[PDB]
Amino acid sequence: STFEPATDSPLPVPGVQYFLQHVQSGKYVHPHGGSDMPGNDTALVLHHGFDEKRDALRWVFVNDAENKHQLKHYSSGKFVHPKGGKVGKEATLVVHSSPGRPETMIEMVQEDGRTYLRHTDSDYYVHPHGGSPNPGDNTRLVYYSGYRPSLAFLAIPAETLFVDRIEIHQAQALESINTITSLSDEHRNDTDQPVQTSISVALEESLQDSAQLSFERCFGLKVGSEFEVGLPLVGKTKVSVQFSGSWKSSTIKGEVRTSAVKVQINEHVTIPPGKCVQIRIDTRRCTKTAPATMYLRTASGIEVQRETTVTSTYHYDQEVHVVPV
Ligand SMILES: CC(=O)N[C@@H]1[C@@H](O)[C@@H](O)[C@@H](CO)O[C@@H]1O
Ligand SMILES: CC(=O)N[C@@H]1[C@@H](O)[C@@H](O)[C@@H](CO)O[C@@H]1O
Ligand SMILES: CC(=O)N[C@@H]1[C@@H](O)[C@@H](O)[C@@H](CO)O[C@@H]1O
Ligand SMILES: [Cl-]
Repeated sequence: STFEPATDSPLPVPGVQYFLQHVQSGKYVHPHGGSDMPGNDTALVLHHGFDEKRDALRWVFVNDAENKHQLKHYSSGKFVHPKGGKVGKEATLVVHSSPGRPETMIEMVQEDGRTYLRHTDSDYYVHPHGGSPNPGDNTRLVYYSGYRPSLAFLAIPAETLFVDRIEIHQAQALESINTITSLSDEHRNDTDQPVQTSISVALEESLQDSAQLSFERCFGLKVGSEFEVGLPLVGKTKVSVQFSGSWKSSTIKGEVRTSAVKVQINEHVTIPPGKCVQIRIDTRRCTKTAPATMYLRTASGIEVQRETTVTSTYHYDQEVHVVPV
């Protein structure tokens, strides 16, 4: 299915760079005038303009002991304040070189399946001035009571992270074992002497290993085209998995490069006269689900975290028997 920004918008991770997009208009959040160093009391506006290389369009959510629920302009380090210093009806959002306070708190929230910018501990949300679902370029953003779907924002990741590790939460780590039983053709010796007979089985489709990372909305982070992580696909022993997807994916597919079992079976069986045999392959499959924490690093080595669900199918043991028919 196609990425649907209204149902799939991720909640931003604090300390990571984001672009902010007004979903209904597709316009981005800019400082008015587009400077990398906006002046104090410069309004936040919506503008169709977009360039991934423009640091002036990057925003960072902050939530720490010194800055509780605040929003920072990346290129300037200025915070997003209500003009005049307290949230109220039609208070313009501005950048200002001063720390946030309780009466300036701003965060992205999920309400009825969409993400909005909200003044924490209030019913004031971020609206375009005039309330249009399709505001004109340079329309200022304001605080106003209540929300409606046309006010939704999408936080688009604006930097590339490294996936350092994924740690499974074993308290909810569930393994189901299933035997996959595969039979060759019947081979009969219709001669009057014992015959050594070549019997082959192809199991590629049956014994496909896989792993997936799943998210309720979407991964929401950029980590490059592929990344490798060790995952405990059966018991505690880590297996190398290569994942590839996009920040927009709700399921990131992983490849297991090293198979633990055989997918081509070639047996040489002595069949007595008049007798018929088959090769029987029994392959143990571990289907595993576990909540997990992804640990990612910024280029400067700041650690952030993302919850996921790890699902995997792994064929880990195999037996081959000659069975009579
Ligand atoms: C070319 C250029 O930087 N133009 C910018 C535009 O992209 C947008 O940021 C706007 C916000 O008020 O300020 C300027 O017009
Ligand atoms: C000291 C003080 O409260 N200053 C605030 C500043 O932090 C910011 O909120 C600004 C927005 O217009 O309003 C005032 O100047
Ligand atoms: C009825 C209506 O759409 N009213 C809107 C209001 O909800 C809010 O968006 C405001 C922001 O300036 O613009 C208009 O007044
Ligand atoms: Cl609406």
